[PDB]
Amino acid sequence: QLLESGGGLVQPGGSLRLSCAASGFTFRYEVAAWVRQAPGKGLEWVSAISGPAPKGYYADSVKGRFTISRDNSKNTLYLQMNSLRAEDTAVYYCARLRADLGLYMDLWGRGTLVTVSSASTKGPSVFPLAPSSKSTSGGTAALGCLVKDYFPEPVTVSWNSGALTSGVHTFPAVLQSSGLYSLSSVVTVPSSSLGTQTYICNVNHKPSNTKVDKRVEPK
Amino acid sequence: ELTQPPTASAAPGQKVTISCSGSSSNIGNHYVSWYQQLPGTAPKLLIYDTTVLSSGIPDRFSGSKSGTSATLGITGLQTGDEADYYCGTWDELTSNLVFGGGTKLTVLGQPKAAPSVTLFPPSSEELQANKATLVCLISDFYPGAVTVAWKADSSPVKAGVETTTPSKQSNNKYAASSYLSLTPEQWKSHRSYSCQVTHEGSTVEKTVAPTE
Repeated sequence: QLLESGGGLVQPGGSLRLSCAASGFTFRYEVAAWVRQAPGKGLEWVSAISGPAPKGYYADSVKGRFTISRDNSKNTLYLQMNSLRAEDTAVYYCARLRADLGLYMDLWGRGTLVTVSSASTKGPSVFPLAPSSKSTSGGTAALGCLVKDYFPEPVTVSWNSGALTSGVHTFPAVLQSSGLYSLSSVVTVPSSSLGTQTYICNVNHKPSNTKVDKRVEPK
Repeated sequence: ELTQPPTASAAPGQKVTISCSGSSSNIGNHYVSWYQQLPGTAPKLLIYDTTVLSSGIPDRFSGSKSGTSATLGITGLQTGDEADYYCGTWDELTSNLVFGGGTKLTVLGQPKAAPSVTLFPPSSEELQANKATLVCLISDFYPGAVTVAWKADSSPVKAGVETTTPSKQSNNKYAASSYLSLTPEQWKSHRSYSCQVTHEGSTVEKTVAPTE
């Protein structure tokens, strides 16, 4: 699998270098591509780069402003994004492009959100949503984490470092009238377990390079 | 320069087709590829070189090309097929890889589900930091149309109310969140606060008190 990093907040007219590491295969001997998807909107190709040398092709939207490259060592694909404006606000995926018969991308990365906006990065304030024996109990007790007043998107939440997945829903974020985001992540657990089991939510905010491990205890 | 219908609809076990319409400069000449994007996930290759199924894709999925129109075929429709579907090819007029606008595929006749509502009061930590957020979380409901109202001693409260768009879960049910931001004083001032979740005529109201 491919994995992208760099995604975060940049001001109008600002610059950002996105990274994409290949955990298995090499980047130097495969045609690599960047695709972006603006919130609400569909897929849009950005750039492509062939194996031999750093001679890249760019979409009409990004030509000049964007520069694709790869560090020939340690399978690293870069995308230098310069002179950014609001229209460039999107999730950016690195991927392998097959260009023998048809042009298509068969390997995709998870993606990383780039946000172009005149505002400041803010790390989240994480608060525990403690389980009770009333509103947080419907046959099985429910507990969570409140991830409040952060910018920009995204944040991701696992539980007990991914050891807890069944019962987990991480809800969508909402942009508050303050221009800051809130989201929650609950897990439903049998009421009997509460006492014994230890609950840590692993809140990840890559845009501010912040990770909060919050202990949710029975109140 | 690729065009799909924004939405497609059919019932479980039925055959649904998503047309991708173009010109001779793209579909007519070049090889088409389809992509499947499930909610929150990255796009996944469905079909490459017009007809060939990607790894793990069942034969239920088929790729066609009749003139300037590429047809994605889905037989024996299952709820797990609910996704956004994108056609991709090369357009000759331009010098770039193109995508269709995308087609949202809804599976009809899914069972109605009453929402599970959980209301958490402000945590100790937040009140120590001189803030109060009531967190109302709504899960496992269908269809995706819910409204969240807030009461303070059975009086409607509008200030501080922030509600998420209801979003599809991994199991095709919908999830929403609502937040009532308060000062620690406003929280402790009132006897109770209530999260009123309305779904398909019926209302689930959960209450929390500052005097637990």
